[PDB]
Amino acid sequence: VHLTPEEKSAVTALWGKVNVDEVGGEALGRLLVVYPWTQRFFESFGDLSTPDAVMGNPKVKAHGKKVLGAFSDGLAHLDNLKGTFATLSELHCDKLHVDPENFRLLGNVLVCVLAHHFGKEFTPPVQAAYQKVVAGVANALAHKYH
Amino acid sequence: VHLTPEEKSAVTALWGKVNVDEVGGEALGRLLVVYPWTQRFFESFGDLSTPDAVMGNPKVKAHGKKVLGAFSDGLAHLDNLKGTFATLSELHCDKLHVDPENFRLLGNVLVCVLAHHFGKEFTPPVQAAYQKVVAGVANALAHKYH
Amino acid sequence: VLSPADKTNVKAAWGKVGAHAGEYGAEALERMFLSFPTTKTYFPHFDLSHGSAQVKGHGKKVADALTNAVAHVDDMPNALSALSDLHAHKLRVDPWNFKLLSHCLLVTLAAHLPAEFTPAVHASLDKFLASVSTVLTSKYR
Amino acid sequence: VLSPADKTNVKAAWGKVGAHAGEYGAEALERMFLSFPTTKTYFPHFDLSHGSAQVKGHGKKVADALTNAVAHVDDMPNALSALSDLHAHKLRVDPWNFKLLSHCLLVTLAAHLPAEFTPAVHASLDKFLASVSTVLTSKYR
Ligand code: HEM
Ligand code: HEM
Ligand code: HEM
Ligand code: HEM
Repeated sequence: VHLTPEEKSAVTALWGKVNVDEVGGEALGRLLVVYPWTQRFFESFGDLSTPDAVMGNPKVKAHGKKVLGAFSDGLAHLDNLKGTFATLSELHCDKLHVDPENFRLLGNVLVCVLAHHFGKEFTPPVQAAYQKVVAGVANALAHKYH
Repeated sequence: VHLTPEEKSAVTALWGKVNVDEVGGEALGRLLVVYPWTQRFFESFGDLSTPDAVMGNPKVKAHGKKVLGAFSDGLAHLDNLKGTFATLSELHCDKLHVDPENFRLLGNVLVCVLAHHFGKEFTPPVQAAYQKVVAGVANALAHKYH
Repeated sequence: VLSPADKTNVKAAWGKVGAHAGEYGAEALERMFLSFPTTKTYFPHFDLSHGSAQVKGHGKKVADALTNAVAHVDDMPNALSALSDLHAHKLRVDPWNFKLLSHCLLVTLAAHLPAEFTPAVHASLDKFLASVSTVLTSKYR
Repeated sequence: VLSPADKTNVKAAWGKVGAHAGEYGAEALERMFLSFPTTKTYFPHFDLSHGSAQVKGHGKKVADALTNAVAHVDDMPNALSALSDLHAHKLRVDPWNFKLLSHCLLVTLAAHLPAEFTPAVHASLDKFLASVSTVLTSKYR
C-alpha cells in the first residue's frame, strides 16, 4: 500500500493514541454481533448468544488484543504486508478456510470502532487513509488463495 | 496462480478448442445484459437497450475479441499475471475506475459461456481449474488499487 | 423484483430441467465444493467424494426447494420460510456462499440446456436465484 | 427482516440524529468519495470539493430519503418506490456502492453518537441500511 507523507502522519498519529486493550476486543465483538455467521468460528469461546454475552466474553477481549497486534504489525511494514501476514494467511486460508469477504468486514468494523472512539478527530481524510490500510491488510491476509 | 500439471492440461486442452471470435463477444454481451449497470461503461457502443440489441451489437463482438485475447495472454503467463496485466490494471483502475467486483463478474460470465459452449466436457474439475485462473486474472487486473 | 417476462423465462427453463432437477442439483453442489472449498466447512459430516450418496441425496433436496420456489414464485417468502431459519439462524450460513452456489447452478444449467440458456433466460435465472438467496438470508437483516 | 427490537433501535438512533440528519448525510457522502473514489464516476457534474454546496445539498436529500424510509419502516418498498427506479433503472448504480455508502453512514453516525452507537444499535442500523439498499436495488432482480 502506498500512503503519502500526509496519509502516513494521519494514520500513525491517530494509531498512537489507540488503546491496545479495549479497541482490540471491541472490533471482534461487533463483528460477531453484527455478522452472526462469524460466530461459527468461535464456538469454543462460550456464550456468544447475546451482545452483552459476547461483548463481555473474556475470550473475545483476549483474542481481539492479538488481532490489534497483527494490525499494528501491518502499519509498521506497509511496504511488505505480504511477508508480514504470510503465516496469518496460511492460518486463515488453508487451516481455518475463512472467506476473504469477512476479512474486509473486520477491517470495516475496525474503522467503525475507531470513528466511535475518536469521534470528530476521525475526519474523512483520516478514514480514507485507514481504508487504504485495511484494504491492504485484507488483501495480504487473503494472499494464500490467489 | 498455482495450477497442477492436471489443472494445467485441463485448462489448456480446453482453451485450445475455443473460438477466439464468437466466445469473445458472448461473455461481454451477457455481462452487460445480466449486470445492466455495466453498460454505463459502453454507452459509446450504441443501442444496448435490448439483448438482441447488445448481443448483435458489432462494437461488443469486437471488444470481446480483445478481452479474450487478454485472457489467452494471462493463461500464457500464469506465473506473472501481475506484469502481464500491469497496463490493463492502470487502464481499468486509474483511468476507467471500474470496481474489482465487476472483474469477478466478467470472470464468472466467461465461465458460464464456456460451460454453455462445451457442455458435458466442462466437468466440475475443469471448472475449478478455470475458477482459479479467472480468480487470478481478476486479482491481477485490480492490482492498481491495493 | 421478477417481472412477468422473468417469471415465464424461469418456469420454461425449469420445465426443461424436468426430472433431472435432482441430478443437476447434485452436480451444482459438487462444482461448488471443488471450485469453492471454503463452502465445505459446512458439510464436514458429509463424504464429499465424487459418487457420494450423501451429495446425490442433498442435491435432490436442494432441487426440490428450488422447484417449490418456482411453484410459488409469487410467494417465495412464505414458501421458503422454513429454509430461511435453517440456513440463516440454525446453520448461520455466510451470505456470500449463496452467490457461489447460484453461480455453479447457472454453470450446471448452461452445460445441459444449450438451447434454452440464452442471454435473456440467463439474466432471468440470475434474478431468480438472486431472489431465492435473498429470502434464505432474509433472517439476517 | 427488521425485528421489533431493530425497528425501535433504528427509530431511537435516528431520533438522536435529529436536525443534524442533513449534515451527517453530507458528511457520509464526502467520506465515500474520499475512501471510495470509484463512486465519483456517478457525480461528474458535481464539484466534489470539500465545502461544496452541491454535496451539502445532496446530503440533505439523502438524509430525507432515509428519514422517510424510517417513517415508513414497515413499507419501505412502496415508500422508496420512486428512488428505486431512479437509482436502479435511470442511473443504473452498481449495487456494490450501496454497501460503501452504508458503511460511511455508520462511520459518520459512530463519530457523532458515542452514547447510542452500541453494538446492538450498530447491528440494527446495519440491518436497516441493508434493507434500504435492497429496495433501492430491487429493480435489478
Ligand atoms: C481482518 C484481519 C484479521 C487479522 C489481522 C487476524 C489476526 C489473527 C491472529 C493474530 C490470530 C491468532 C493467531 C495466533 O495465535 O498466532 C487469529 C486467529 C483466528 N482468527 Fe483471525 N484475523 C483476521 C481476520 C479473521 C476473520 C474475519 C475471521 C473469521 C471469523 C478470523 C478467525 C480466526 C479464528 C477462528 C482464529 C482462532 C485460531 C486460534 O485459536 O488461534 N480471523 N487471527
Ligand atoms: C475481467 C477482465 C477484463 C479484461 C481482461 C479486460 C480487458 C480489456 C482490454 C483488453 C481492453 C482494451 C484495452 C486496449 O484497447 O488496449 C479493455 C477495455 C475496456 N474495458 Fe475491460 N477488461 C476486463 C474487465 C472489464 C470490466 C468488468 C469492465 C467494466 C464495465 C471493463 C470496461 C472496459 C472499458 C469501458 C474499456 C474500453 C476502453 C477502450 O476504449 O479501449 N473491462 N478491457
Ligand atoms: C440456493 C439456496 C439453497 C437452497 C435452496 C438450499 C436448500 C437446502 C435444503 C432443501 C436443505 C435440506 C434441509 C432439510 O432437510 O430440511 C438444506 C440444508 C443445508 N444447507 Fe442448503 N440450500 C441453499 C444454500 C446453501 C448454502 C449456500 C450452503 C452453504 C455452503 C448450504 C448449506 C446447507 C447445510 C450445511 C445444510 C444442512 C445439511 C445437513 O442436513 O447436514 N445451503 N439446504
Ligand atoms: C442509502 C441509499 C441511497 C439513498 C437514500 C439515496 C438517495 C438519493 C436521493 C434522495 C436522490 C435525489 C434524487 C431526486 O432528486 O429525486 C438521489 C440521487 C442520486 N443518487 Fe442516491 N441514494 C442512495 C445511494 C446512492 C449510491 C450508492 C449512489 C452512487 C454512488 C448514488 C448516486 C446517486 C446519483 C448520481 C444520483 C443523481 C444525482 C443528481 O441529481 O445529479 N446514490 N439519491
